[PDB]
Amino acid sequence: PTQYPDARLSSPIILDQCDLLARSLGLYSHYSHNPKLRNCRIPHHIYRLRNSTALKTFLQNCSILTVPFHSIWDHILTSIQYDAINHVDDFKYLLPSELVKYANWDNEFLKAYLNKILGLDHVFSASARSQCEDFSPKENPYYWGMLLLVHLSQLARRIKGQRGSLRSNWKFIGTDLELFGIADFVIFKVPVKTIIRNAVSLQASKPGLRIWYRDQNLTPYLCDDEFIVSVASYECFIMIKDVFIERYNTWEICARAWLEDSDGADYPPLDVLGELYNQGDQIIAMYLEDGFKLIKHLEPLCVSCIQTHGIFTPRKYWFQSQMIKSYYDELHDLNLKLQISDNKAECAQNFIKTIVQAKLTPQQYCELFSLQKHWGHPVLYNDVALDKVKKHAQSTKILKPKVMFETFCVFKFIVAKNHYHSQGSWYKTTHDLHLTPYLRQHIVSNSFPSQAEIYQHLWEWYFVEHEPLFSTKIISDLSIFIKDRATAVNQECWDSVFDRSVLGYNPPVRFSKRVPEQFLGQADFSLNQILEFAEKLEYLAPSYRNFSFSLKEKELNIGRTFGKLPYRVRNVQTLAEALLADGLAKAFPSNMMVVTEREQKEALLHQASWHHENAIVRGASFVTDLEKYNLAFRYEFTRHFIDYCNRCYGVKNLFDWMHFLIPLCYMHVSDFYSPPHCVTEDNRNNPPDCANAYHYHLGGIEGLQQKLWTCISCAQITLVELKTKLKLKSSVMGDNQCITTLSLFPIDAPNDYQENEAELNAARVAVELAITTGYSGIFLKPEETFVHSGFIYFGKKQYLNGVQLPQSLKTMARCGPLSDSIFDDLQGSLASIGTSFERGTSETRHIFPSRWIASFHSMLAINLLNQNHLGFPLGFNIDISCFKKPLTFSEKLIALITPQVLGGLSFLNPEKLFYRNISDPLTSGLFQLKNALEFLEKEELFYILISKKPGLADASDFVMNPLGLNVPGSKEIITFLRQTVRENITITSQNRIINSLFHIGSDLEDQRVCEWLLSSNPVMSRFAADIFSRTPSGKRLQVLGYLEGTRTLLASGTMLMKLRELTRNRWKSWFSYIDALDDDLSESLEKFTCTVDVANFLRAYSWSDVLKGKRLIGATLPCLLEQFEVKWINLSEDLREQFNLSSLNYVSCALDRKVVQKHPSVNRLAWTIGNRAPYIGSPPLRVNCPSAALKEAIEMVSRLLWVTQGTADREKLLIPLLNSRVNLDYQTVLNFLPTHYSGNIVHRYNDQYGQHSFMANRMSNTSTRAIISTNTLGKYAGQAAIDSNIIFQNTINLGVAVLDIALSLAKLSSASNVTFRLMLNKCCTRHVPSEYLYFDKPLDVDLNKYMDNELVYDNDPLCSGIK
Amino acid sequence: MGRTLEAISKGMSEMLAKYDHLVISTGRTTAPAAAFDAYLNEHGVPPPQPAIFKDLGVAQQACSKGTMVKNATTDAADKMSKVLELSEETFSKPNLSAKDLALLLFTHLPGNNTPFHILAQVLSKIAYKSGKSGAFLDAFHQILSEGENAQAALTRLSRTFDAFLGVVPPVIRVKNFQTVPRPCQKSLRAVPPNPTIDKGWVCVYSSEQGETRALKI
Amino acid sequence: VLKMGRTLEAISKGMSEMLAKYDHLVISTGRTTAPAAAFDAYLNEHGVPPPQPAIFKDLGVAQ
Amino acid sequence: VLKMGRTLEAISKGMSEMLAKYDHLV
Amino acid sequence: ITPVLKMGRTLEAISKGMSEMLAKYDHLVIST
Ligand SMILES: [Zn+2]
Repeated sequence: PTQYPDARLSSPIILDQCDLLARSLGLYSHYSHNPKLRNCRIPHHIYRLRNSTALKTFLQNCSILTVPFHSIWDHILTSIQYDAINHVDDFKYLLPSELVKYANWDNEFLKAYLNKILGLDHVFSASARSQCEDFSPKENPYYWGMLLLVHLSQLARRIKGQRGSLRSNWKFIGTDLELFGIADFVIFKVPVKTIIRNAVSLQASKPGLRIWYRDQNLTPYLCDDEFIVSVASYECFIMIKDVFIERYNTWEICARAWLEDSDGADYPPLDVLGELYNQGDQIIAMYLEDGFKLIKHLEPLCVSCIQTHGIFTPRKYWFQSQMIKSYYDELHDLNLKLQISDNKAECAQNFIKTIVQAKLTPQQYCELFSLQKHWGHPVLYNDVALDKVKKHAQSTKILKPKVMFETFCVFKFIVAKNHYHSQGSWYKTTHDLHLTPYLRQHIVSNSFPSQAEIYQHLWEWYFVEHEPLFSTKIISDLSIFIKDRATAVNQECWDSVFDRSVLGYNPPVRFSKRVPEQFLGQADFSLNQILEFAEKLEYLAPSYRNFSFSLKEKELNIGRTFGKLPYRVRNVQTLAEALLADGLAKAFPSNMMVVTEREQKEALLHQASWHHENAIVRGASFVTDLEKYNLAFRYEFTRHFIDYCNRCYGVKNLFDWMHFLIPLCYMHVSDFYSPPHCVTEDNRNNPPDCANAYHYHLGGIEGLQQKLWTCISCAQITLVELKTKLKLKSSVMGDNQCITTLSLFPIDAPNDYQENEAELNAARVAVELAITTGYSGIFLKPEETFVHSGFIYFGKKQYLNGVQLPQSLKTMARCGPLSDSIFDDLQGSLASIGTSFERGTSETRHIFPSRWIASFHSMLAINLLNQNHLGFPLGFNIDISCFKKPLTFSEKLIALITPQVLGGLSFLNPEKLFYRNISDPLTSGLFQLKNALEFLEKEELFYILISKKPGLADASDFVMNPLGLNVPGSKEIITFLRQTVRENITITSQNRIINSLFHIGSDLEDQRVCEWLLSSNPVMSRFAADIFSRTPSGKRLQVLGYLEGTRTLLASGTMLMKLRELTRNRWKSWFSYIDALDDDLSESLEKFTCTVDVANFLRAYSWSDVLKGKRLIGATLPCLLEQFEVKWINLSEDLREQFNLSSLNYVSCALDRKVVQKHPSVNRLAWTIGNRAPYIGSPPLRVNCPSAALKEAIEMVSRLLWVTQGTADREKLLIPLLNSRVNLDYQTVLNFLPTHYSGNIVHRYNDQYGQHSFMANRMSNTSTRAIISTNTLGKYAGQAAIDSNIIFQNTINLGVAVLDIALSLAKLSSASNVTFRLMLNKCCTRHVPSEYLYFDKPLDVDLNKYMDNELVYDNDPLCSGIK
Repeated sequence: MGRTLEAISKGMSEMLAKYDHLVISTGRTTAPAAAFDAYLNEHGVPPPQPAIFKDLGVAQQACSKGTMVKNATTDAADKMSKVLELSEETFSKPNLSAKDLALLLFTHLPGNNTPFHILAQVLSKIAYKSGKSGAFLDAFHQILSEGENAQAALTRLSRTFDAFLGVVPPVIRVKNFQTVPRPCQKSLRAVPPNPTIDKGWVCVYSSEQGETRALKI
Repeated sequence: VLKMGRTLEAISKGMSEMLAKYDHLVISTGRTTAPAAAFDAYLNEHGVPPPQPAIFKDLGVAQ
Repeated sequence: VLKMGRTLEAISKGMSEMLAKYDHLV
Repeated sequence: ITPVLKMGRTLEAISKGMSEMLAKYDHLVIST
């Protein structure tokens, strides 16, 4: 009940078991390369499917032969696209016309809202072509197919979910392409004539079929039968559904953008999309799985076209040349492997030519880069996948001792230098001083040598030895073990992961496997006991010598593997990576880069100077791949780095686990239906090498020692920097590493000369790095490496000469009706849509095309779940069971308008176009609701919709949700299951840490602490939440959150009935507003006019039982869009025509006229950058290694001291809280508190300890041309400024966002300027007097019970340096 | 003797560090020279243990005495020598054959089997023979960056690029004039006295019966 | 003193020769390095060869 | 001149250890 | 004071170590 088949595709596509279905139906199929499957006995749960009568009539008049899945892929897509309109009666519900109607209404609403906010009428006009109801049905080629596959995919999820009944099936009959779904399989059925298509034979028409039938007269098997069949899995069908949804969203966004702008829109035109989509489909049909080798080239080709845009230098075309040459090489291989004539393979040439010959702008190429997964994914074979891994991990390397020696010495030097600049002194050396002369007179005088002289005396660092650093018995988090992970089984039972019938024998020993279920099963779990396990080399026992691979989900290569270890070896790996990430990986900056065109000139001159202004700095970068490093590491290279780490931590043998253990295992893939080719019963203990599996892996594996490998990479880059004497800055993404070389020029230098010389210097560095890594066994491949003066990857974004490029489609094309939540929750789906929308707007400049898609999918979720919910019987109609009559359009609309904080279903707040972090969601929600009801003309419903009956909530609910209301409808579904999860923990747990944390009387402690935190005379809920997060109750809640995402723990009939009743109750509360009313509350509310007064009254009334007559403070803050209004001071003459207009305290904003870079022209504001940076304007003791417990105790002491009065009795309130985390007495703690004694409690709490937004939710190019000045807002620029509602960090974000949104579509010039001001309004500003919280009673509960938990308690808080 | 003693102290310390690092790195199983040679001669492949060579060139030449056969050890050395050949003026520079160069030009042209496709084949072959393919590619790219299409670029390169001055068009053997591609039929002419590429004559079609047609672009 | 002059003249020649040779050395990796290290670490810690040591005999390390 | 003697003795110490390690190989 | 005499004695030991290492290099390193 809790878990269902996945809504979207997340698993590799494996088609081994299909071979077993075809053999039981009498058909022929050759998906697998494994010879075990040709003659094994069929597993019973598959062999029994041949008895279903529905499947036998579906297979009448079919041929004995079948075809693979992709050879049909082409015809499947075309047939569903053109035939889906004749089956509207199948999905008559889903009400398609109503989806379009709601989306159109939402765009009109948002246009009205933004016109009112920006202060200009008519900024946004009417292209009557996008606004008609018939636009999308008539002009989008994927509309009807997408709706049909949404319906069919829900049916398929239901059938797979049932455990196999032999009568549970679904089918779809079309003009072509009949479908049939049974337990795990889907069968596609197409007429033979549409595949032969006037050709000599079947192989003549589709040459890719020669792999299954080499050259055989197939006509005896195809004359008497009209149809042919392909067998596939449920994942193939889900992947098809995903492809239709992605293509529909992409086409709709592009079409609407091109009607909005029509001169330049940052999206590829529709001609290019139609061509690429058709040609990729044909390539896949013709070349089957391989086609992905050609299609995999779309991304590098887009990058190479972007790179050809700056000032001409021949090197700027080299990457593109390399890619084109690479593309045809692949083609030449494929054409000889399938014996394809040149005239047959025109689709491949058309694909490359369409990309190159389309002359798009850099923005359109950057968006087209995002269509990489719009053709589906390939079938994976574990033997093809492991041939590559085996070859790379067993090869022999040629290494040079001098290079290895020098990079090791640089490693030790980096560690020593970071220690000295951190603690102002040398660490305590224990080696003889005589051996190293240069370093001795720097040690005796306590000075550190300069960067310039380090290389000459580099060898002396080999002899340096010292005292241990980084004590081991403390790690910061200690909650990384609880988290979910996949593990392998122990070596006694390594066969148990395969099928008994495919194997051919019954394994003697049968095995649980999950990490959350095995962390709870381990009876002791010390942290010192893991250390002891590693130190004594206990793992080398025969029981722990198993390792198994598994393949990755959504990629286009032949298969990438991630590895799985036994449970206790996984603990050893986790502890080692955490120790390294806290202590020693801190000395290596792997993300030191920032984009150089956006950096200040003084900082560049200081950083790019070798030693220590009339100089010019120009940078150039190149990109290397870190993925290919893992298999190339050998022990001869890494012995020394590992040994030095062991010494630095005092431990011995801890960091050697991977190189000692991995070469002793048997490497294989744990696929349920593909055991190793050659394993038999007697052969089982020591099996031999075959195509699947092998012995003696000598390199690393993808994620086993990531921290150490990144540190070694940083050390070689520093060595190269010493050798070439050029300043370098390196940054690490998930996969790529970008290196920037900074070079200095005189003032009088031609621009062309600088461009050429900067690239030459970057190339010297690239050559030097290639040699340095080649002599370490790691080979950079110069063909996939480019050197450029403008192109960079910095965050997860791409920049060209400092101009950020859009990447909106990457996130907006995956928008859908359903997400992965519990029991198919409606809020889960709507919340997923809302978050994807807010990220999507941050990465583009067109607003309305994405907003239409988000609104469309929201209404679709409501309709689909109303009549096809998986948790109910097949046809159920939730609305009829609840309200005794179907819902109407107006009722669904009103639910989707009401904000979630008020108990509705609206997750697309327009204010999030300006900034993500909103100070107070209640006031902004009330502002939005009032505007929407004024647009809808139903202005009398405001006080009816906001005044709902309060529920029944305790004090703990109010502490967990400080800023919300007590309405039943705003509550999430997980809060109803948490109570069950906790119960299973007290039944199935043997872990001592968990049993001590969840002791017998923990519920009473939570209740008592929450009641006490709300017992101050003025109640402050933000303070209560901050404190509660750091007491042991907060830790208990965090651990609950980690363990929730599990099975048979959350799951454990009557559970189905509990969930069904909850769901019906939630639907009644969301979609009925006359049922929930307090006429008294509405009568009381109608008098107020400001939104702040309304929020205060609602919070007071909703929580009356908890508050007991006391008054609440520190929660209500004004909405910025209601506190400030935009007034336009000066607009140039060319913008007055476009905006269709004819002619004290404030913030002032203007547009900077000077432009630094631009791509392609100066005609749009988001195509250019400037000079400005408006965001930059806005402890006596300290321990070296503070644990998490000490950090949280310090925060609690700080907050509670700052809230109370000086003449109070502060110590007795602090002891009961502080005694539960650390062992310090009261007085010692104050020695670590920073400076205090300045602030105004109500106002200064929010800004001191609140969570703010540091920027506007727009692309970052506009901020570089904005001149914001907050000096003119009078007495608020600390007189009455520290004592007001205004937050002066948020007015800057608002000013940048208004400037960006207003000119998002305007056509700019060299003569255009803009200046306006944000004016303060009097209604919302309040004068909040300084007020203290008075606790009349200290906490009376024994919180001192956790001295045994190291997860909660710090027994010796200060054992590291006092510093 | 202070200087002649201090120099020896520093050099000895450095020598000590380097050779200590080496022995720890490959220790305790490395194959000495005599055992390495014996195993290689008797088996035909080097042992599965680490070994130390004097130079990279010595490693490239490690093969069985009786017959010269490449071995995993030799391959490792050849890969590394190709890396050492890199220079920083030609890092990631495209190396293109005459056939390869033609494919790139086709990718930039519109249509199919037009006169410009034949012109691209002819120009790429002539440029590669005279060793000026890299300069030819850079000139083409420059004209593209100025803002023109591939067709104007090819015409301008035929006129001005140095390798094509005073070069006679090649001769293509065909069965008849129906064999020439359909889009190129309209451009056929009669053979001029002294055809040359820089004046606009691409190639010469000679039929099976001695009839010659000249392609003009 | 003369014996010292001659010993120093021998030592300087030998040291310069060793450093010049070290500049050009190159090594190749093998598959017996990490297993040999693991075997030695286990004897140092416990005094006996590791359990199911047959694999180490196959690699030629257990000795 | 005392520093020279000490340095020489330190160098001799290291030579003995590093010679033992090489003695293991051959 | 013992150090000067010790230095005189040691140079002979250092010469012996250098001769032994020149000897070992000829057996370890492949030079065919
Ligand atoms: Zn107001």
